[PDB]
Amino acid sequence: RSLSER
Amino acid sequence: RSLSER
Amino acid sequence: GAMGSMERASLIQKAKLAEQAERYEDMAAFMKGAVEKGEELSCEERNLLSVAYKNVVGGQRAAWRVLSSIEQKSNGPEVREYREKVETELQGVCDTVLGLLDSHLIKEAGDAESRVFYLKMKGDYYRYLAEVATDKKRIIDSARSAYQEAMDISKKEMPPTNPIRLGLALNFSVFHYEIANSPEEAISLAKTTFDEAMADLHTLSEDSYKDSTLIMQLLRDNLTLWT
Amino acid sequence: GAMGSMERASLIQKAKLAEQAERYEDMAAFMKGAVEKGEELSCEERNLLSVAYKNVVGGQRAAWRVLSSIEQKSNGPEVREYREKVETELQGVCDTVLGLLDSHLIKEAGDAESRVFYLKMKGDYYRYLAEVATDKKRIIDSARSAYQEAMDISKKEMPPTNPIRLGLALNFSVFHYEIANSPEEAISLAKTTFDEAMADLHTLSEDSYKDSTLIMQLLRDNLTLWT
Ligand SMILES: N=C(N)c1cc(-c2ccccc2)c(CNC(=O)c2ccc3c(c2)CCO3)s1
Ligand SMILES: N=C(N)c1cc(-c2ccccc2)c(CNC(=O)c2ccc3c(c2)CCO3)s1
Ligand SMILES: N=C(N)c1cc(-c2ccccc2)c(CNC(=O)c2ccc3c(c2)CCO3)s1
Ligand SMILES: N=C(N)c1cc(-c2ccccc2)c(CNC(=O)c2ccc3c(c2)CCO3)s1
Ligand SMILES: N=C(N)c1cc(-c2ccccc2)c(CNC(=O)c2ccc3c(c2)CCO3)s1
Ligand SMILES: N=C(N)c1cc(-c2ccccc2)c(CNC(=O)c2ccc3c(c2)CCO3)s1
Ligand SMILES: [Mg+2]
Ligand SMILES: [Mg+2]
Repeated sequence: RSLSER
Repeated sequence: RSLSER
Repeated sequence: GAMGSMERASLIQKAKLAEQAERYEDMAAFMKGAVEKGEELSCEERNLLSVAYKNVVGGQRAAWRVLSSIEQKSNGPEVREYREKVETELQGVCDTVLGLLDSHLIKEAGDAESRVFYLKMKGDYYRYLAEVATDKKRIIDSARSAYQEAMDISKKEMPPTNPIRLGLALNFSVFHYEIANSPEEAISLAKTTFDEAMADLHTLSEDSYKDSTLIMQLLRDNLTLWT
Repeated sequence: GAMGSMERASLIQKAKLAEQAERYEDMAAFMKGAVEKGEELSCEERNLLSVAYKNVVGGQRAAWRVLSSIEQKSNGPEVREYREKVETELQGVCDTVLGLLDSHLIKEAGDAESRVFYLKMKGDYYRYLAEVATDKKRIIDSARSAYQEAMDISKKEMPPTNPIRLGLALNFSVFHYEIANSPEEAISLAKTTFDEAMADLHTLSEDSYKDSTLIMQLLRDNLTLWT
């Protein structure tokens, strides 16, 4: 899965 | 701290 | 109960789904619903009940410890107020669990395996109440009495490697050390428990050996801290 | 609001305590109370609001994904029912956040920094709704429109290294790839964003450099997956 702001 | 069942 | 309209089998299935989803508040609610149906909990179901409430109260205890530490260093009303809010929520969960045990899991536990499991739980949830109490004296005595009854039965009816017996002795030893100001009792219990399990490992299958040695590790870790 | 009787300053202080205690549901409730006082949120307070709801919806999304995977393999009513329960709870949290943004955080955001922050949030919470929608078409368009308005403002009013601008572009690129079936748009946005930030690092202090390169890492990780 793609990574969002974290 | 002491360790309980885990 | 808001779970009164759901079938027992559906509550158990949803508790297992909630565990996989790491939804422990939901898991606990489902298992409370299953208990309140009034029938036996199997070994698997007792484990589900215990895992659910352990995770719920575990998060509350961790939060309470953070807030209590901040409150201590501060010595406005906000830290105290919020610590008190979390404390009240934690006490409510413990009271809920103790209520399930008293009405009527323990009295309906018709063999040693089930009675020991529930009495261990009773000791644990009084211990968690004791952690935040100040009255604390009464709670400590209730925890010790439940643990000791469980120990007496377990020593008569289970082998020294049984994982329920081992986890009971582990948690009673933590009670002695951290709650009851009885570190020598804690050391004596953890050491005798460890040694008697070790001498019985030769009787076990590979799988039971793994069960027992896992708890033995925790006994060792505490003894290493305490001595 | 059940927080209407608490002072704004006390709500902010308790949100910070809840964060330290990892009590994110409490944190979100406190920050909803602070927003509903009707005054500006500072940069720090906007970060508190975002962290709180990101953690709440994050746990819901992770649970929903576990349950949806189990439901798919199964193809009784229990898995579907429980997935639907979690889904409804998730939608409710997203609707709550979108309601705070629409009444009246966005219209009252009187500078670019604050307006971009809230429009990014609006894109994010429509994106989370889109993940569970099937109607999905309308939600996708609402997310794209909010993200694009935020991009337009951010390109005019913030430097290419600004971490709010970078995190906006990162999340819009995830929207394109995972939601909108636009992987080429995702790659183009992530690559231009990364390259333009890189060429601007020379203007930054050590601390701002750290802020920017942290988000740049996430752009790199996605581009490595996508190409
Ligand atoms: N769904 C679950 N979570 C479990 C289901 C069962 C089960 C399943 C089928 C038959 C009988 C029981 C479990 C058995 N219990 C453990 O394996 C265990 C191991 C280590 C440990 C604890 C528990 C407590 C902390 O330390 S747990
Ligand atoms: N009589 C025994 N020795 C066991 C019998 C069963 C059982 C009973 C009915 C059906 C299927 C299995 C066990 C299942 N295992 C546990 O419940 C368990 C394991 C590890 C552990 C804890 C609990 C707590 C601490 O660590 S153990
Ligand atoms: N007050 C006590 N009873 C102890 C005193 C000492 C001691 C005495 C003289 C010098 C240094 C230390 C002990 C040594 N430590 C252990 O023996 C130990 C034993 C068993 C065990 C674990 C650790 C983990 C699992 O099982 S124990
Ligand atoms: N209490 C908190 N959690 C925060 C407080 C502040 C703050 C404090 C004082 C003044 C201005 C702002 C933060 C600033 N924001 C970050 O540092 C940050 C870094 C990486 C990242 C995110 C945020 C989102 C995911 O990726 S966060
Ligand atoms: N104009 C800038 N470049 C900044 C100004 C301030 C600020 C404003 C008022 C008071 C104190 C500080 C910043 C605080 N930092 C963040 O809010 C932050 C940092 C890292 C990060 C995110 C947010 C999200 C993704 O990763 S940044
Ligand atoms: N469809 C595209 N645009 C790409 C096609 C190729 C390619 C072309 C021919 C052969 C093999 C690969 C690309 C190579 N990968 C990167 O260039 C890359 C670039 C920048 C960057 C990161 C990764 C992380 C942060 O910044 S990108
Ligand atoms: Mg019975
Ligand atoms: Mg304003």
